[PDB]
Amino acid sequence: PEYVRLQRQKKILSIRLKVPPSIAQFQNTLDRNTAAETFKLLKKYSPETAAEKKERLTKEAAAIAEGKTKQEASPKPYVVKYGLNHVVSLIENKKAKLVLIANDVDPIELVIFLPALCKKMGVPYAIVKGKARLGTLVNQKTSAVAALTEVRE
Amino acid sequence: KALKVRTSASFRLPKTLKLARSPKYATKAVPHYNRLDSYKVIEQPITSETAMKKVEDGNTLVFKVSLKANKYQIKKAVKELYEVDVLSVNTLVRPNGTKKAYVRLTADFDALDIANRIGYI
Amino acid sequence: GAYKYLEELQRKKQSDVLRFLQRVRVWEYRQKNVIHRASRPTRPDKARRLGYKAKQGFVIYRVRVRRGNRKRPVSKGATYGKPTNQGVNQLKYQRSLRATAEERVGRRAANLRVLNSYWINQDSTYKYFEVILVDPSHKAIRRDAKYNWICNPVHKHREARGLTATGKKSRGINKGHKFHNTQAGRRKTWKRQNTLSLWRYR
Amino acid sequence: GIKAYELRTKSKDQLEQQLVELKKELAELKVQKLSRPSLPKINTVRKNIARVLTVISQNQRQAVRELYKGKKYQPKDLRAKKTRALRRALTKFEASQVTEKQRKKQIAFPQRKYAI
Amino acid sequence: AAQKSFRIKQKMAKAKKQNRPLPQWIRLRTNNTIRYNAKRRNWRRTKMN
RNA sequence: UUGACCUCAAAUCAGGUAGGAAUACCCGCUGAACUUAAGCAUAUCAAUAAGCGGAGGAAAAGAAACCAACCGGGAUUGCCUUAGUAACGGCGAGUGAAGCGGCAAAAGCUCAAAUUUGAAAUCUGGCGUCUUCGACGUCCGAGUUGUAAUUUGAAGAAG
RNA sequence: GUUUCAAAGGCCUAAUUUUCUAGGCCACCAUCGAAAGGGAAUCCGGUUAAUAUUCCGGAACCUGGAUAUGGAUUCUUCAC
RNA sequence: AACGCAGCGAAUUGCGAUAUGUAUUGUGAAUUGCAGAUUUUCGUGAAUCAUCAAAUCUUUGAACGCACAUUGCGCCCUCUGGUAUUCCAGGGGGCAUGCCUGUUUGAGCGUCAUU
Repeated sequence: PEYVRLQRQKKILSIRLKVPPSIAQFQNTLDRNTAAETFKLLKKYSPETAAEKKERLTKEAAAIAEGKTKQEASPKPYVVKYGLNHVVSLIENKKAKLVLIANDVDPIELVIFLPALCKKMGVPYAIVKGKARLGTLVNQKTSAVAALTEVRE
Repeated sequence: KALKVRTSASFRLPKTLKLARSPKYATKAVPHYNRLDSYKVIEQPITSETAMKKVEDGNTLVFKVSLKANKYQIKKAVKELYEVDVLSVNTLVRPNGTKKAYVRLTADFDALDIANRIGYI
Repeated sequence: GAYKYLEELQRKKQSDVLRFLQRVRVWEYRQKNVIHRASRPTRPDKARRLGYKAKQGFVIYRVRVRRGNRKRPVSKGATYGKPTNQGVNQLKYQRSLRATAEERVGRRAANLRVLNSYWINQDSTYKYFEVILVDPSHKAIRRDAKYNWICNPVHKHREARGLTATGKKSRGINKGHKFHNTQAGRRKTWKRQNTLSLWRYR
Repeated sequence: GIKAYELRTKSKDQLEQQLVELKKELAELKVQKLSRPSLPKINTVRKNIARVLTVISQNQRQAVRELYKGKKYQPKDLRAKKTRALRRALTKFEASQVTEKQRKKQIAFPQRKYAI
Repeated sequence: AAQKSFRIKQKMAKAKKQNRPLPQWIRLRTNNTIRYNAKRRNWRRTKMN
C-alpha cells in the first residue's frame, strides 16, 4: 500500500542526506545493560493509580473533620517529574538531578534544545530509547521526558 | 522477526469482523398497518351489458380492480371474500386509467348463482 | 516554558538544522493527497496562539495549493473589447493563497467551522498550509463557555465571506488615513456617497 | 353516525371487528350506487371508517410514549417538531452558561439603582 | 402509436375525462358567471404532446 | 513466545451533522460594452449590469500599530456641515475624499506567552437513579507533544 | 479520466444438525445504449356492434422448482 | 411536479386510498342549484362556520439500494401460506455519499520492551 511505501522511504531519505549535529546526537542512545538498572529505580517513586488517590482523599476527609490537620498529614510524596513544560522549569532553576529524553518525538523541534539547556546549568542528562517506556512507568501512553528532583536517603 | 511467507506478488484488503446493527431506538415507532387489504384490491363489480353475457356463458365474473394489484393478489382476494376457488385471472388497464380483471371460476361453482348473491345480475 | 523556545527557534529559518527538516518534510507532503487529515499539529506553539486546544472537538487539516498568477479564462486570448482589457498572462487574484486553502477544506468538511490557518512549507510548484477546525455539534464545544460563541448560526462559513484573519487583511479593514476607500465596507461606502439624499423641506 | 367519545373506552379486539363490519357496508353500497341514480348514504359510512382508524392510531402511539418515557433517545416522529433553525440552535442552559471569571465579576459589581 | 409507455398513457387517460362539456346544474348556482367550458380540446384543431 | 506505542484502514458498528429553496436589504470574488469626449486609442459609463460563492432579522464594523500639532481629542455606526473643496485628469471632457465642529445612540472585553507539581484539580460517551432544555453516582476513554483555576498592558504578579 | 502511481471482491462445500460457525478456490474492475442487430418456448378451428398467435374448444412446447415408481448399471464394477 | 378524491364537477378552491377531509377546542342551528337525510333542535350538538396544539400524508423531487424515453432489477432480517436453511408468492421493517466523536476487528522490521 501507499502508506507502507511512505514510511519505509522516509527512513531512507533522512539517512542519505547529511543530517546536522543537533539532530545527530539523538542516535547516541543508552545501551541495553545500563538502561535496565535505570527503570528498576524509576518504577519506585512512580505516581498514584486512580484508586490510590481515592484511598488518600478518604483519609484526608476523616482527619480534617476530626483533627483538622493539612500540610503534614498523608506524608510528603517522593515522585518522578513529567510533562515537557513542567520539566523545563525545573532544569531552568537547577533543581533536577537526573533527566531522561526520548529519541523518537514526532517533531524534533519540541525536544532538540534540551541537551543545550542541561549543558549550561550543569545537569546530568541521558537520551534513552522508547517514549512508550517512559509512559509505562508514569501511567501514560507517551511521556517524552521524565526527570527526578527529590529522592530518599 | 521471521517474516510471514507469502507466495503471491499482490496485496489485498484483509477481511475483518463486520458487526451487525443493534439500535438504541426505533426509527418508525409504530409499524404501519396493511397498505393493500382484501377490500381495497377489489373495489366494484362491473355491470355493463357485455359483462352479463360473460357471466351466463363463460362462467366468468368481472371486477373493477385498483392499480398496484398483481394477479397473485387478486386470486387471493376473491378466494377470501366470496369463498370461491379461482381457475385463472386475466387483467387489462382501461383507456380511462383503471384496471379491469377478468376472473374465471372452476366447474364446481356456478358464476350465475354467486352473481345474484353479491347484488347485481 | 517549552513553547517559548520553539517560538524563537522557528524564526531562524536559514539555519543548518531547519533547512534540513524543511527539505525532508516537504517531500512527505507531496506523496500524500492534496487534502488529507493530520493526526497532531506540526507546529504546536503556533496552533495554540490561534485558539487551538487539545481536546475532543478541535481538528487539524493539511492542504496543498498552486503557486503563481491567475490567468484570464478567455479562449485564444480573444477579449472582444478595448485595448485596456487585452491583458491575459500578468493578471492576479485578489484573495491570498491562505484564503484559497481555507475555502477548499470548508467545502470538503462542511460540518466543521474554520477558525484559522498557518504556513507550514513551500516549493516552486506549490505552497502548504495547515487549517485548524472546530466542531459545533459536539457537546464538549457546546457546553464550555470559552468556545461556545462559534456554535451560533451567524458564524456559518467565515472563510467564504472573509471574516478570518487573512480575510480581513485582504478586504483592507484597518484604522487609519491609509484606509479610506475600504474600512467599514468598500461597496457600502460607495453606495453611501453615490446617493442623492432629499428631505421634506429642501 | 358513530361518536368519537364512545370508541375511547373500547378494547383492542372490539375496534378490529368494528372496522371489518363497516368495510362490508361500504362494499354493498357501491353495488347500490350503480343500480340507482343518487345515494348520499355512502358518504356517512366512509366517515365512520376514518373515525375508527384515528382512535386505533392514538392508542398505539400513546403506548410507544408510555414505555419510552424517562430515558434518552426516542423515535424522531415523537420528538418536538417546532422548526429546523431553533432545533440546531443553543438551549437555555447553554448560552446562559457563562465562564467562571465573569461569575465573580457579576457578583462583585452588578448594576446598582440610584436617582437624582 | 401502438407500442406506447405507461407514463404517456397516464397523461392521455386524463385528456379523455377532462374533455367534456359544462354540466347544466352548475349554471343555476348563486353568483355564478360561467356559461360554457373555455378549456376544451378537439383532436383535429389543437395537439397535446 | 506475549503485550504496548505511532501512522493508516474496514464495518447496514453507537450517535450526530452537510446539501436544496427564496434573495428586497447585507459580506466577498469575477467583470463588460452601448454611451460621453461633437472623430478616436488613455479617460468616461463603472471599481456599475449579467455570472459564481455565503448569512441574518438585520448584516457588516468595533474597544486605536487612530486623529492631531491644540490650553490637545479618545471603540464602531448613521444624519447635518466640511465640499462640488484639497488633490486627480490627451490638466481636455470629466472625476473627487477625510480631520475638527453640532446631533441621534452609547457598554464594554477575552486568549497565547509563568510550574497545581504537596497531588489532571478538567471533559465526552456507556450503565443506573431522580424533581429531565437538566442534576447526582459509578465504569471505560480523551489528555502531560498540556485539559482546569490564575493574569491581558487601562495593567499585572511574587514577597 | 474510466482502469488509472487505490488496501477497490463474490462464487462453491461442509462444519454444526442451537443455526450460527468453519473449509476453500479464484482474481486490472460500476452503470446506462437497439420495440429493424444478438435472443429459452404455440398452432389449427370457432366467437363480437367494436378484441384476439391474448377469451372458448382441442392438440403441443419451454424455463424454474419439487420428487417417487418402472427400466438400465453392479463378483471385480462404474454399460456393451 | 405528476396522478387521484364530491350523491350529481369539466375548471377554480380544498385534501391524499382516514382523499372537497378525521380527532381536539369554540360558537349554538344550519347547508341550499336540485336532491337526501340525520332528528342531533332544553344538546357531550347542525355547519362548505370559526379554531388548530393530536394523526393520515399516493408517486416524486436536495431525493438516498442500483437504474430511470423502463411503473425496470436486486440484496438482508422477520411472520404466514404451497411438503422448504437454499425455490415461489404474500404482510411488515431496512440497504446513498462526505465529515466529526467514540466502539470493535485489524495492516505495516514504522518501532519499544520480554522469552
